[PDB]
Amino acid sequence: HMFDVAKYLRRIGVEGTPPPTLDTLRHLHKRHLMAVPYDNSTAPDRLPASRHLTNVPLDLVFGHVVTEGHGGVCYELNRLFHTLLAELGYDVRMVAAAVRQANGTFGPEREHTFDLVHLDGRTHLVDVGFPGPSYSEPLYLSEEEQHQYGCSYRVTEHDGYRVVERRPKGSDWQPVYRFRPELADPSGWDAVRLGTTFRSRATDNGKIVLIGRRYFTVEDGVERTKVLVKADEFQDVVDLILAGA
Repeated sequence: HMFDVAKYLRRIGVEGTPPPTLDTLRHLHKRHLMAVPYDNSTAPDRLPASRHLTNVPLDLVFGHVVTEGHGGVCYELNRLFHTLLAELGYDVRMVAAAVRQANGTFGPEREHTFDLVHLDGRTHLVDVGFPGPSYSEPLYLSEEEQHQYGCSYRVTEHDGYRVVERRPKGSDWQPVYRFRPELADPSGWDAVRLGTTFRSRATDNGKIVLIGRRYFTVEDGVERTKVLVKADEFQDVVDLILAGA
């Protein structure tokens, strides 16, 4: 249906129309990640012949994710969330990032679409559309260490990029993705150009992530992983992710 703030807030379990503050932004971000899973399983079905994101109507994505209760990918979840935050009064700017790959390199420059919010003289990173282990509440755009639910984060500067880095318990710092902050754009969503399944969502104190058979959980910063074998256990994990919280 047409984009509707009240319907979206109900979908993510947020009461009323909370005020346009940092406390509200933190709550909206965490609730969105708990309620709306990342899921790329049908993302190809929604791609536009023309590869311009503006050719995918926002109401189509709103209907899939909000009305029908399904998950989506970065340029679906963060596109919707940008619109929600703008309607709630925040100064939101779209940004794109290159994702750290398993081999340690970074992928294509604008592969991962997310947002920044400038509020009360400070900038926060907002990302409700990233499959892997990452921040459940907004990060400050700062190299200073930030701590949430047992994990540490920092946003360092390297070679003209800002790099989001994460450190869980017992492990070293690892980059998540990198972006050029000066390319942020209030209207950037309008300019976006477009086999393994990725599904994930946040929990109260962490995140659960399924990439193919690879099941990752983090709880208060303590990570556990398991390569799932059994079909019933695999389906139970999919169901748990997609059910939201």
